Amino acid sequence: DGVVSALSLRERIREHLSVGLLFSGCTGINDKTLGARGGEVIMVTSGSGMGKSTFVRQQALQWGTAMGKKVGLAMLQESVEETAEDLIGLHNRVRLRQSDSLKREIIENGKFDQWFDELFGNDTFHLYDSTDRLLAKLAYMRSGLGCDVIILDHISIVVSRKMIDNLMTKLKGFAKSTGVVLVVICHLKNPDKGKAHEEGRPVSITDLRGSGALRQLSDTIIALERNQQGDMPNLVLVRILKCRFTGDTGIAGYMEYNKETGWLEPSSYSG
Amino acid sequence: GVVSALSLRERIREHLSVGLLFSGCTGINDKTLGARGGEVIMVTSGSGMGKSTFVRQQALQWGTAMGKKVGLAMLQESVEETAEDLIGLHNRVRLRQSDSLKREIIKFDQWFDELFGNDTFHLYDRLLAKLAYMRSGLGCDVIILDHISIVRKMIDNLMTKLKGFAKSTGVVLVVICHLKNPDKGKAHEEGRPVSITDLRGSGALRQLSDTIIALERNQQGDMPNLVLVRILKCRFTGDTGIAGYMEYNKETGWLEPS
Amino acid sequence: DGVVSALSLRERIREHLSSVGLLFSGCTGINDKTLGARGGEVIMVTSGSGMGKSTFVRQQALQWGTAMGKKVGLAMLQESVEETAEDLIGLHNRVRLRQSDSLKREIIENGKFDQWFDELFGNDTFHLYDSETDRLLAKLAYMRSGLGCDVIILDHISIVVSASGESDERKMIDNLMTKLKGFAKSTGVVLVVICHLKNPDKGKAHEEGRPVSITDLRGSGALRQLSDTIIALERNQMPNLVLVRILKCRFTGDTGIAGYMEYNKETGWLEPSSY
Amino acid sequence: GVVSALSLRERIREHLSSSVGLLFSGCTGINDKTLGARGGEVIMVTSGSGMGKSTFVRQQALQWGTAMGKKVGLAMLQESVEETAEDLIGLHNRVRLRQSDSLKREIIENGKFDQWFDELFGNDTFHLYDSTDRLLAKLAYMRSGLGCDVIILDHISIVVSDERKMIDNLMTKLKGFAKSTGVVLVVICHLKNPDKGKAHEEGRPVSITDLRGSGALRQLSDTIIALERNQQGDMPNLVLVRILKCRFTGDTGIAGYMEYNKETGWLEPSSYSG
Amino acid sequence: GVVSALSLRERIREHLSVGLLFSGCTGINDKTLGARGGEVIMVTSGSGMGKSTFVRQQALQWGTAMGKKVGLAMLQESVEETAEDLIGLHNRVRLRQSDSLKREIIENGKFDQWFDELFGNDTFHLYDSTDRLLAKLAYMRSGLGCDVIILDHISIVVDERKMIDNLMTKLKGFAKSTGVVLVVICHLKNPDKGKAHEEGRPVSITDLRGSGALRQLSDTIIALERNQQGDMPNLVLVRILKCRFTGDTGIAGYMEYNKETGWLEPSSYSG
Amino acid sequence: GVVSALSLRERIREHLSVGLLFSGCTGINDKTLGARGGEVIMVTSGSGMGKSTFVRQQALQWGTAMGKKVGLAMLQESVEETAEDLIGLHNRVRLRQSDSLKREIIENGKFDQWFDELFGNDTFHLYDSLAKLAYMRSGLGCDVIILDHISIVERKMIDNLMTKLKGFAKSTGVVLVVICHLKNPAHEEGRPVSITDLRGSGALRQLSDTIIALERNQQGDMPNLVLVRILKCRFTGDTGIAGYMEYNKETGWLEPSSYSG
DNA sequence: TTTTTTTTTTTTTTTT
Ligand SMILES: Cc1cn([C@H]2C[C@H](O)[C@@H](COP(=O)(O)OP(=O)(O)OP(=O)(O)O)O2)c(=O)[nH]c1=O
Ligand SMILES: Cc1cn([C@H]2C[C@H](O)[C@@H](COP(=O)(O)OP(=O)(O)OP(=O)(O)O)O2)c(=O)[nH]c1=O
Ligand SMILES: Cc1cn([C@H]2C[C@H](O)[C@@H](COP(=O)(O)OP(=O)(O)OP(=O)(O)O)O2)c(=O)[nH]c1=O
Ligand SMILES: Cc1cn([C@H]2C[C@H](O)[C@@H](COP(=O)(O)OP(=O)(O)OP(=O)(O)O)O2)c(=O)[nH]c1=O
Ligand SMILES: Cc1cn([C@H]2C[C@H](O)[C@@H](COP(=O)(O)OP(=O)(O)OP(=O)(O)O)O2)c(=O)[nH]c1=O
Ligand SMILES: [Mg+2]
Ligand SMILES: [Mg+2]
Ligand SMILES: [Mg+2]
Ligand SMILES: [Mg+2]
Ligand SMILES: [Mg+2]
Repeated sequence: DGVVSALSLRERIREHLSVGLLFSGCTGINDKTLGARGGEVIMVTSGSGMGKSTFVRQQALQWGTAMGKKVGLAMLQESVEETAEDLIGLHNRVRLRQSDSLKREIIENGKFDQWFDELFGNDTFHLYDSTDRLLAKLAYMRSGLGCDVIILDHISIVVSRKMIDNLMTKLKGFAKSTGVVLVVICHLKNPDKGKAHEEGRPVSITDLRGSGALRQLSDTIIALERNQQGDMPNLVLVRILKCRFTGDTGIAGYMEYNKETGWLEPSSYSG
Repeated sequence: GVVSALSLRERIREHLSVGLLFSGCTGINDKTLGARGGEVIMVTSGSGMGKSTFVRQQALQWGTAMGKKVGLAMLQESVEETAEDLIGLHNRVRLRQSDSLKREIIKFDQWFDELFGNDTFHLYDRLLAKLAYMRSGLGCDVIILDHISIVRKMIDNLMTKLKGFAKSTGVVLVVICHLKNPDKGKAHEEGRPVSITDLRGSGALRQLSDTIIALERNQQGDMPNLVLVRILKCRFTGDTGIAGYMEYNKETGWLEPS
Repeated sequence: DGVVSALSLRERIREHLSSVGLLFSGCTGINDKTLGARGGEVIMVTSGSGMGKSTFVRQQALQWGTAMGKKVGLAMLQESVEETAEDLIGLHNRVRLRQSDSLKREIIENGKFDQWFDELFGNDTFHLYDSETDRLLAKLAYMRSGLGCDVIILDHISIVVSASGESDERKMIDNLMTKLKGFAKSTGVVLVVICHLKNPDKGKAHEEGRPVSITDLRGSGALRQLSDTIIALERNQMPNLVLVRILKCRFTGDTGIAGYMEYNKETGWLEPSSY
Repeated sequence: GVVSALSLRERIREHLSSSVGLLFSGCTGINDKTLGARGGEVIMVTSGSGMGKSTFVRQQALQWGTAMGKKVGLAMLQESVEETAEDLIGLHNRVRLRQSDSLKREIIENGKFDQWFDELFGNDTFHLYDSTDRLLAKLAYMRSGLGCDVIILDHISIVVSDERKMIDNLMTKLKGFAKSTGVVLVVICHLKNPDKGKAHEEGRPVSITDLRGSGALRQLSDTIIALERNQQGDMPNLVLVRILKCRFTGDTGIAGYMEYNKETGWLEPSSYSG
Repeated sequence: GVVSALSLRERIREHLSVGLLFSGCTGINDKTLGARGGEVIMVTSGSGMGKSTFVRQQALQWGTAMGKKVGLAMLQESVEETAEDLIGLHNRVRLRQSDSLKREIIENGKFDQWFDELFGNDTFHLYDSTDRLLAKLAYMRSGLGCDVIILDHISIVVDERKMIDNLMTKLKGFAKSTGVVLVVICHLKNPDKGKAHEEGRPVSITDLRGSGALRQLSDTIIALERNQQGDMPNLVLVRILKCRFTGDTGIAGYMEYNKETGWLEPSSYSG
Repeated sequence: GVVSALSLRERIREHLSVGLLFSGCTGINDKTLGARGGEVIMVTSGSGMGKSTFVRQQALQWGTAMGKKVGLAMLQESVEETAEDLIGLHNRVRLRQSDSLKREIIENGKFDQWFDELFGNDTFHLYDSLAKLAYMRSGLGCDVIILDHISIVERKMIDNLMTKLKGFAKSTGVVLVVICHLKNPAHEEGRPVSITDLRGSGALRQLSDTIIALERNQQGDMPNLVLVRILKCRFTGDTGIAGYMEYNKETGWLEPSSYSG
């Protein structure tokens, strides 16, 4: 029997309480959800063309340089060279992959190796090269590397309803046991009336494909909106949908994109 | 049954002129008349409506004012977290969010032993054998089971087993499950009224229970701290519908009516 | 184990950012925003019915098989191999060969047929295809591996999701699309996809100049999530002034109205307009 | 099976001098921007409920059967076999046969019925079907077995009776039966209910997405012809022909006008200008 | 069984060797030419405008005056009510609206004077209350050998769009190649703006509620209109909406309702 | 299942062996003349405009005054509440609205002076609030059955319910009076309700043999003035105004009036 | 053989 009375728990609470990881850009988030904590499963939601991976790659950068924590990326959507070059271009403030005038410049100038060890000289970042296999690799990332942040790029091609229920229960048990700060990306569904999500429609908590337990086992959900064919396609609206630790949800802040650099930077906007 | 008018003279005379009670929005036990022995109680709402917080408040008010043994089954979190939340709820402090106070109080043992000087509560980290042990060797009068979605026919057999166990013992039992995904319109998190159809797994959950309580609030709205409570079923009374209103009282954490 | 650390990955990046392009034709704004087609992308071209979603594709296939020397493969499933190989001859020779009976017999008589056939198909560049979703991908691999095609065009994806009998069609489109994207990322071939648009709810039709949204892709929601460029064509039947909409650019961020084209009922080329 | 385009020197040649259109009747504005009807060319005809589809297609079947020598097979599902046969006889002899018991009793006693019958069905040009995968099997029995040049189907809404997947599979099968076989295939479908305003039978101009059953009917059809008239208005015999889709040429819009004959049943090209 | 045109040399000659005339108004018979074997006739109006009474009158006229066997399937009311209505409306009275007159006809033995004169030559068949309907109608048309089959209030028989569509397809297939006039009664949906169908709204063809299969499979469509709130609640208007044999639609004529004998007579009111 | 006309030799005479009247306003029996077996009477007004005030009054005048075995199936409340509603309505007092009178009537022995005069001869029946309404007719024998508040009792369900209740009325010899409501707009100011102001679907008016609408202008000059309008009558055809009735606030009753309108 | 969850396409039924 593993039943424990309330009296014989005095030390286990006293040792227990002896904020967490903050966000970068849209500074109303950590003002609202008080940042991520060890043992949380986070969902990032938008449509295609909104820049979910662009948002999460900045968080991968800022939690590996300023915080020094062991950050493990899981780019199931793309290759490791593309995300490595995007990290180099984001840290070095100048857009790398989306320009050809500089790709041949910085390789013959000799400062490629200068930019490489400036950000990968530590043992911080760990990439993944493309269910049971993925979870065994995450267990190796947790044991054999000591990762503190794990980012998972795309969950829909992980499924070739119950296969998402089993996956989300297994991921929640993994984050409960190991206590790793986890970010998991999923997409939105197709609405049947009115505008789509990509033209400035506010996203409700229903809009989760595949199954319905994506909102039942995750600890917080961040959504991003932006009128794509609009008067400005740069201003994003960030919306907290759920928070089990604080509870306060809604519209948090507003960011612009800064097309030369690529940094999601906060913008003042009354309404 | 078909009601005739032959043997119904002395019953109607009773119509002109309970057990454990519920705390907060007091038209619960004014309407369904509290908790009774041998019942199976369901509190089902949307994801994030405060099911666990409401049953945590009721587990507080059924263990101190009544003194009865309270056996929890919090298979969603750990035993220290729900204990810190109960200590902060008794001490009127949002504990697990106030980071400076957590190291300021460590009077910590003073607030611990004040509410745990008895052997009242019994937490938990097969499961029916554990519940039978909590019922026989410990004298529990309230048993709460928070998560049952991972614990059709695989849920129906478990519900038959729980209903037979409750009828055989005679203990107050509260079991929590979630709601299904609505198809058209808004969701339950934006003010949609919950019907008895919306229960995941199967349909025996409404046929083998005794009362169902639902909560609805506008989570993406102006007031995310104003629920509406709805009784959906009560085999003893029958009075269903709107019960009351609770605001969360952010500073403290007590669901208080207004 | 494939958990490659970020420090021991320099050389690969050394052979990555030195060794892109392959510009479109007919319009300039398509090459400004999307910056051409790349090895390993999926470019999707959408329209209504009879709106010219194959004419722009063949006008792009002629420029990418002759003016740049790339080997091009055509999985055309609407049209047989006898018509789409006959439209290209008159297009390069700037006429409408299929829509005219006189010019057909004129190039029969004087012997100009062999001259026009050898000027176009004198180089081993265009590899066609004629017409169950399992053998099509094997034929695409047979085109890419041995023959070595750079731009492969999958015309009319709706036939392999409709003639294939499935109870649930959404998972069929999702699984076909993710296996196709996996093939395109594995072999690194430029891939063009043609799909249709569904029935709208009310109002105008897409064949009457309705401004198309990204959510109107017919069949599933897996079409817009695993494509890298979405380009839409919109006219009003001036039944020849078509506008082009970049609905989703993964690589860059410039989306919106790209440009304007004009179709020629004398030659068959999509010239750019000026408005 | 993949092929290389340098082995195609003998087949593109053979296709180049093989392909000959069948000219429409009733309006010459149809033949100018469609150039007729070819092998492997699914032609859709639609109108409102009872607005003149079967009369038009039966006249087209008469003109393609007795004036151009083309063997024609029909699959009429609305009516009986003897009814459409007597309708063809009465329309070829320029009378109104079935709508008059007096002429039907008149021609059966003086023996001119056999004279009207042998001049049509002497050469054995028409073939009929006696009332869905067995349907295409019998159509291939008609085509590959006998050898008619134009196959007409009517009233496809019986054949599909989740309707959308069924009619999508049916439209793909009919397109595959038309293409790469060598037959013209004529298909008739209906319209759905409108949202607001006036009805399709009261003179509303029909759009392309009004084809009831799916939107998979307008993506696999080559030529789409829509007939529309006002049966309650001042001119209830002035049909308007609207070409909605044309894969071969691309010109869409109003072809012209046709005027139906209240006595002989021959809708003929009128000269009304709006 | 692909049959060529040569094999109909003897069949067409047998097919050349008949419209059943409508009663109540001769304006219907001029632009319909009656009804042949395999001729689906849809009869509609608003709610309570006399769809059952007009079809009951035609069931009377086609049975006792022309010798054609009529098989009714009245589902609005039961068997005894429509039998009393047929007897009272052949004897030109209002039978059910007079308690003393129902009681008198058994005291003087004249009940068999009105039963024998009508129901003796087997010229009628009834039906008491979807594939259990057609299986009995086929027995009504095969073994019994009736000539006009009548179906009342089709909404009892019926997502109710595929159901009414397959029903109308089965009824059309049962009518064709059998040789029977299949009278079918349907209804009309709600109006949207202005006045209602019970106040005399000019009905359109697309108001046949349930599907579009009620206006695309019927050979003849007859609609009735009556302003029961205006000046004359005894003057109905008859509108032919579809005729696949002749091709004339519009106002067929006016019929005057008589509030004494239960009959409606041909009226001569002009607009 | 096929019924010829030869086997109706005596069975039409079997139908010759009668309607059931109405009360309160005499304009109802003038143009409807009652209700036999197989008749459905839809009675409606706005949601809370006094449907049950007239329905239970007719059920009272049919049960204790004309001997007909009235059975209600009130599904808003249980057995005891509507039984005490029948008692307090028959004894002309506002029962469930004042604690003083309910306090005063329980002790002075005027309770069991009221049970044997109404509920003693087992006519009134109720439901334990398909397989039950057949036993309510066969074993019990009650005929005039009322079902209320169909919004708890949105197109397929109401059509299937109305079709099964239509089939329950037919071939039984039973009078099933069903109550429904109106769609939202103002209906509380005397707005003329046509037959199109139903809600749910249009399948209600297709099977309802008789349709009765109730109007009242509770916001004008005299709020206690109501009106009854027949909308659909399949037995006669005469539909329209029954007359005027006046309501009373202190006793809870209504009287037929003849105001000049 | 009997249930539950979930995604995308077309046709008719109703409302502030
Ligand atoms: C946030 C943002 C991104 N962008 C551009 C920059 C990048 O080129 C691109 C980033 O979007 P992606 O991150 O590539 O798209 P996604 O991950 O959200 O969607 P999916 O996985 O389904 O394909 O969008 C803008 O133009 N404006 C913006 O505000
Ligand atoms: C009711 C309410 C709760 N909250 C907080 C309290 C909790 O921390 C959180 C929601 O209550 P929880 O009880 O934690 O939600 P849950 O247990 O039902 O979630 P799950 O379905 O995954 O089991 O939000 C508010 O902030 N405002 C409110 O009005
Ligand atoms: C775009 C365009 C096409 N056309 C003509 C030329 C094209 O050959 C003809 C249609 O040919 P397609 O380009 O093949 O038509 P489509 O691809 O849009 O339709 P489907 O999906 O059925 O294949 O339209 C014009 O006349 N003007 C125009 O602007
Ligand atoms: C077009 C037209 C038809 N008519 C009449 C006479 C024709 O025989 C009749 C058309 O009969 P059909 O052509 O057989 O009917 P349809 O194809 O339009 O529709 P459906 O089969 O679905 O019912 O309409 C005219 O009188 N004038 C006209 O201009
Ligand atoms: C025909 C007609 C009937 N009436 C009266 C007497 C009829 O019995 C009554 C109509 O009853 P029904 O004929 O039964 O009404 P209905 O069949 O058109 O519609 P539903 O079955 O949906 O109710 O109205 C008139 O007042 N004027 C008339 O012109
Ligand atoms: Mg992405
Ligand atoms: Mg919980
Ligand atoms: Mg095309
Ligand atoms: Mg026809
Ligand atoms: Mg009727």
